[PDB]
Amino acid sequence: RKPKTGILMLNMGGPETLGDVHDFLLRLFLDRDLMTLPIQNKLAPFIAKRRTPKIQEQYRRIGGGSPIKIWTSKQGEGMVKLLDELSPNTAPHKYYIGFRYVHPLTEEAIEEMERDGLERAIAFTQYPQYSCSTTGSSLNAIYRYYNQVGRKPTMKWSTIDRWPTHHLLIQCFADHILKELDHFPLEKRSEVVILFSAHSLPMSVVNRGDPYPQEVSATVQKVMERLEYCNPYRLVWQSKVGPMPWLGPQTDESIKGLCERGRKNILLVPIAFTSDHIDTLYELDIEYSQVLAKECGVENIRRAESLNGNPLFSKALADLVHSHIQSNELCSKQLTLSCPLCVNPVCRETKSFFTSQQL
Amino acid sequence: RKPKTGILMLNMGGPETLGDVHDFLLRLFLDRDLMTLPIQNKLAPFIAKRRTPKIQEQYRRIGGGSPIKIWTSKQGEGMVKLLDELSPNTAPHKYYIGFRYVHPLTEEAIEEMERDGLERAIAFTQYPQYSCSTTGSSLNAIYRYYNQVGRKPTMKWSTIDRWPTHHLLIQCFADHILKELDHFPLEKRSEVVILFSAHSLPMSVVNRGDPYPQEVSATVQKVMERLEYCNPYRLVWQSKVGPMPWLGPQTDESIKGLCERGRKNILLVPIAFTSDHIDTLYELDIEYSQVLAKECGVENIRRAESLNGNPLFSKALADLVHSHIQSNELCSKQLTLSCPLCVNPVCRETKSFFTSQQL
Ligand SMILES: C=CC1=C(C)c2cc3[nH]c(cc4nc(cc5[nH]c(cc1n2)c(C)c5C=C)C(C)=C4CCC(=O)O)c(CCC(=O)O)c3C
Ligand SMILES: C[C@H](CCC(=O)O)[C@H]1CC[C@H]2[C@@H]3[C@H](O)C[C@@H]4C[C@H](O)CC[C@]4(C)[C@H]3C[C@H](O)[C@]12C
Ligand SMILES: C[C@H](CCC(=O)O)[C@H]1CC[C@H]2[C@@H]3[C@H](O)C[C@@H]4C[C@H](O)CC[C@]4(C)[C@H]3C[C@H](O)[C@]12C
Ligand SMILES: C[C@H](CCC(=O)O)[C@H]1CC[C@H]2[C@@H]3[C@H](O)C[C@@H]4C[C@H](O)CC[C@]4(C)[C@H]3C[C@H](O)[C@]12C
Ligand code: FES
Ligand code: FES
Repeated sequence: RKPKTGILMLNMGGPETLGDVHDFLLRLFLDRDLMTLPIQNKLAPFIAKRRTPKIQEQYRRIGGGSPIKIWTSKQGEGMVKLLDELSPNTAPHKYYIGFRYVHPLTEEAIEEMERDGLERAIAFTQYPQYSCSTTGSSLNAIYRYYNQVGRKPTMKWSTIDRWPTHHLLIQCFADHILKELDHFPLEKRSEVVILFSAHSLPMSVVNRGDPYPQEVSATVQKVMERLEYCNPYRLVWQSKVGPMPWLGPQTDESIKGLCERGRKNILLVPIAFTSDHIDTLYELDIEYSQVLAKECGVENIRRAESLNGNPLFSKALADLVHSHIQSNELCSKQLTLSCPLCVNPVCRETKSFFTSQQL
Repeated sequence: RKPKTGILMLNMGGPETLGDVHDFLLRLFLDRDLMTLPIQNKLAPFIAKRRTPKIQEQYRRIGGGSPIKIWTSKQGEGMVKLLDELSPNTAPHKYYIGFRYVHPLTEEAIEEMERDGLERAIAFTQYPQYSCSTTGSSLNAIYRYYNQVGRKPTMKWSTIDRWPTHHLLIQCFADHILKELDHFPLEKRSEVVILFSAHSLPMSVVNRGDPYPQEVSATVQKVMERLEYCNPYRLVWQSKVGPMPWLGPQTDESIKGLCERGRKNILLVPIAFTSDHIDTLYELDIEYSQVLAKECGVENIRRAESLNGNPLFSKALADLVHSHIQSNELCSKQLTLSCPLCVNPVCRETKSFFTSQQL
């Protein structure tokens, strides 16, 4: 039976093989929204050519590529299974992957959705916490696709642009934290200090009103409440690159710091993303828990499992979508407010594309 | 009946009159908890004599000095009435005011509590969101005192060192917001944008590990939940001074930004303090809502009323203590963890002072 309701799962994406590395850097650097380069159409391809080795090396050290497609899919399948059962008048459901910077590209997936002749399309970001650099960008990609192509959308669109405190999302996190706690030696369970590590931002983006830091902060608190404050915590930020100021403290600096001060049992909890990817498999597990931790005198260091294939995250996804359909919401109230200091003419356009949709 | 339990309400303070402005600044600049100035004992007396006229002129602009004590007092009487009826086991309850930089000073308050022969002393911060510049500084004073004085405490000690999301505190902010939304023209209510405005911290404090941003953000979220996201929002930060980098967006920049983008209806909600003080009556109500937004084209800017005399906030305060007392805790789990990049030797000592009280 032909697909009625499409769910576009948005994520930035990662290179699947080492061969996909160059074209991933290229799209990243060609993007005027993300970075502003002099002679951008000449520099981007050369900067990418030069950075490819450094980055292949990173995927090399985790086994040759990203797994976000495998997990994103596995999540998709469970979601659809559930929804067709939760919501028959909107069945059958299909999921589509819209990676921002690798195949299948956002623009490629939208192309398929229209082709399948769906009635309703739901843009569903896989970042629980909104940032203009992530979700903002995927949403812009959609507006741009229909502007680019110069035709109207043949489906009734909407978005779940954020959901940083979803009750089941909160649960999956708590369960993974708890069960990982049970893996620390009993004589240190109480001593365990928790570091919620989220992808950092450049200060210039923060200072502009990006809604991310407040939302990631919102999530941490909700999880800690469910844990009944069983251990102390901190929210720290990973992934700074280059000399400019970014939001702190730095996940690494914070690891070293605590070690120097005798807090040698650190559990790392990846709160800003739902699946494994480079930020956990290389940055946290290798460059931090392996080396760093070795040269700082660490005792135990562990990393709560990413949600990945946990069936409860499946439920979370179906629940969100289901409720979103039950509410007739077109986008969060939050999306209707662009960052107070936003330059970038397109943000308004996108916000209008979503609030203006038919029905 | 002599007092049994003593409730030390901690807060930074503000000059009660134009004449108190000098000593207030002199005491801020002498704090090794906040300012590392060369030859500090000589610099601060100068840097005060110098800044004093600027600061006086501000208080003038708001009637003549700080309302902090008037509100702290009242809030305190209400809390005690209720406590005596909620927890009669703790016998008569007395409230003491410990301001950090004006009389009655924490030091003075501790003397008075001592020579009252209380059985129990509670260090209650009047800052729901913990920062090492606010609550920490108050707590360091409690320790520093009993250490300098050579004696040891003659009464059981403990702290409610934080409470960013206490449900009655949430009810109060939401209640004032709703009330303030009824003062906008009907036709503009849904178009009202909310800015929660918290006193900012310098980036170096944020980057060092400070709890504040994550907690403030927690509060914002709970408050917006209760309001069921009726209007869009951002969390923004006020009161930057000097040339160094601070956590933004600056609140002023945000007002002016929203305004330039045609979001010309704004409701300021001070979310990190529980009374009027200089930051609201001058900064927000006068430099921002009067001078600034007038020359920017603003249609309506209001400010949610500070918690002040709200009887329900009194209940909140009593509610926090009754629970603190019944649960027997000495402090939060969060206090038992210092900033990962903390460089201040007293933070260890102060934590110990609380984690290790008898009973
Ligand atoms: C390290 C982090 C912080 C530093 C270094 C800090 C420094 C200051 N705080 C001041 C005043 C103040 N700070 C105040 C509440 C806070 N202050 C806070 C965080 C900081 N405040 C937080 C968090 C607050 C509560 C939310 C208030 C209410 C005043 C009143 C100052 C005045 O003019 O009376 C002044 C006056 C300086 C001047 O010359 O104008 C300085 C320098
Ligand atoms: C670090 C990297 C150069 C890689 C290398 O020399 O190995 C450069 C090239 C493009 C840069 C990015 C772009 O300048 C855009 C961003 C602008 C912000 O103010 C800094 C971070 C920001 C996200 C940059 C981070 C980093 O410096 C990048 C990624
Ligand atoms: C891959 C490259 C690092 C190159 C280097 O270390 O030399 C980095 C530098 C800035 C990065 C970007 C910034 O972190 C901003 C975005 C943050 C998201 O978590 C991923 C996509 C996101 C768009 C990043 C893509 C990619 O990881 C970039 C472009
Ligand atoms: C600008 C003013 C001095 C002006 C004068 O001498 O007349 C100075 C005096 C003490 C300063 C503070 C001290 O330098 C200590 C802090 C150091 C941080 O890097 C910035 C905030 C910080 C809290 C400063 C803010 C601001 O620059 C202050 C308030
Ligand atoms: S940059 Fe955030 S809305 Fe445009
Ligand atoms: S500065 Fe935060 S604990 Fe010392």
